[PDB]
Amino acid sequence: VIMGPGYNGEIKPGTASNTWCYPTNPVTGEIPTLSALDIPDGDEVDVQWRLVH
Amino acid sequence: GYRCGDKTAIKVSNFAYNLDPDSFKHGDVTQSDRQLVKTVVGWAVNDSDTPQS
Repeated sequence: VIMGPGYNGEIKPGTASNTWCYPTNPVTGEIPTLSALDIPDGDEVDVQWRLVH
Repeated sequence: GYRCGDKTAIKVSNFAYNLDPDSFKHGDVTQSDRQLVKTVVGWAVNDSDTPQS
């Protein structure tokens, strides 16, 4: 059993009426990679302007 | 209690000692007897016929 902050978070052998649980088939939380945003060729400032607007 | 055992510590260091002249006190004053430091002797000779000063 795991105890609360008042108990200083102690983990001790025991039992309780509730229980922390974890997915048996966890999902990856990796950040998806999206399709690239293509900016037309141009001057540096123009490209930045198109990006930030 | 939470994090009991992480007791606060009070550290003393960097001691320095000034001096207060106005705090002066003295005990019994002892004065010694007069002691002869030095002596010079001489002769004043008058072989004339009148007193000389």
